[PDB]
Amino acid sequence: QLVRLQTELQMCLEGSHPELQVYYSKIAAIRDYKLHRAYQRQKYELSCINT
Amino acid sequence: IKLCKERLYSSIEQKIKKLQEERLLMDVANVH
Repeated sequence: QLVRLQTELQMCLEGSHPELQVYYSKIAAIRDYKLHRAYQRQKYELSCINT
Repeated sequence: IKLCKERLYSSIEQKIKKLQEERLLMDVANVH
């Protein structure tokens, strides 16, 4: 169990083991969402200044 | 994400240290 646990620990501290890859496709969504909101803000603001 | 990952890893290394003290008591148990 030492072999297995430290193999997973130093195979994970790079970023490849399952647990850290189940929280990374759950936070990239949050960042993508915030960025989409920023873009929509600017889109509405500029098309307001235009008119 | 940095804080969250390394926080959970601090917990899992307190797990590994749990097993450290485990084999401490089994260290004296093999010294027996």
